[PDB]
Amino acid sequence: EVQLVESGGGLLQPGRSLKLSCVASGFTFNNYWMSWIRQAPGKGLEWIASISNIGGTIYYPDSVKGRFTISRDSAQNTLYLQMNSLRSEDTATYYCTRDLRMSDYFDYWGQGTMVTVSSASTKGPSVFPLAPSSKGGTAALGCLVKDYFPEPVTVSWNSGALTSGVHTFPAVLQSSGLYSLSSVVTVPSSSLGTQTYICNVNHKPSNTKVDKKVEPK
Amino acid sequence: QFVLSQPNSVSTNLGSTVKLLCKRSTGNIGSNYVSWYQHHEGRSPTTMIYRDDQRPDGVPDRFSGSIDRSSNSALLTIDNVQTEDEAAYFCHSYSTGMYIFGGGTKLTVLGQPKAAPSVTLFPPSSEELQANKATLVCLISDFYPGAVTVAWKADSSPVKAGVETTTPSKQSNNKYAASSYLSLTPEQWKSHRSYSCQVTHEGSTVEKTVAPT
Repeated sequence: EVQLVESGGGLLQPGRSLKLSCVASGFTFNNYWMSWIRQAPGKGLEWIASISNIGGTIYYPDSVKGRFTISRDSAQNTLYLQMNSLRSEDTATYYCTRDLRMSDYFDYWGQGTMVTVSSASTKGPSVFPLAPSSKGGTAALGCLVKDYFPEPVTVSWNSGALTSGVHTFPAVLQSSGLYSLSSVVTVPSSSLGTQTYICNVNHKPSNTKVDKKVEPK
Repeated sequence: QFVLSQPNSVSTNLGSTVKLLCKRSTGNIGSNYVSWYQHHEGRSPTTMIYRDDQRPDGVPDRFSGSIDRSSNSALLTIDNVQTEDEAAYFCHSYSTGMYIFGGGTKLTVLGQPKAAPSVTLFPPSSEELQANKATLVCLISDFYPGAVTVAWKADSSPVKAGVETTTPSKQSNNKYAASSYLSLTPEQWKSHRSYSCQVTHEGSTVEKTVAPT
């Protein structure tokens, strides 16, 4: 059966370069056209490149014209996308497709390869406490995990002994290239005078661990 | 050359029927072939409809493609909608070495009653203020369907800078949650009487306010 497995990609810097790979198998590689489609996070699908089956005709939209170069190796059943002079906009998940030129549609899609392009480098988070506020009789407390890179961050509460009502929010991507997320817990408001709430933040990419105790005000 | 236009989000119920449209800006929708693709989060897209109204093997019979020249648009039709059909659908067409994709329509399969957002607003921590930084945290939870917009106000005036809001994310109980952050200088925070976070959900807004300690 048709298989399109993509490799390459990763984390880059503005103005740098990358070459993506798509290995093809399960069909006769030289018959079909090939294309690259990307989807930036929180965005729709966007067509990037299309090459003939012979490397004969090659179409590019204007957003990436002259920056990307699509190629193919018949001997190795491989489709390539050379991305040069990368930008923060080009951060997306890149999909490799087999085309059927006769019908104007992509009948098979790859697994996808993620490309990140940012001017950040590894950084541990600054963890601050989110002192409680109401929800009365039910209160909400947490701790803010600010300005880290890259993902992921893991948070547990009271070393995992506290799980009831724990909700760790997905991180936002800041315009500074750094991540921020929050982990909040909801608890009976009565227990604030007696219970100790400590959030254990773990950021393995920078090997940083932070424990912050959340007190009332 | 042209632009394929789809609605942003449509929602239906189980077993019911929905029609997803893909109008074409200029020219005739019947000039070139139309293609439909289903997309799940963290998942590779699969082709659902090719050559205007052909479905590949394995695609369920519920899915069907059509063309309506009266509106110069195409339609993807889903009968007897399932929970698994909650996804994103993209129409596609080709013309003169260009592959035109639509904006996509996020199909919501309404499997529970509508829920109003729970909104909690945190001021900057005292510790953060001493580090010469200040962040407001607006946590939005327990709403369905999962699409909200957030607006921040300083005193009573709209804030046009420093706002970062997450895309809504599906919670454990199949409801959705999102979060919003406002970055300030400590002097900004202390200078205003209050800051407020407004969450609009199904055209009805919930609002919470905090003020410097």
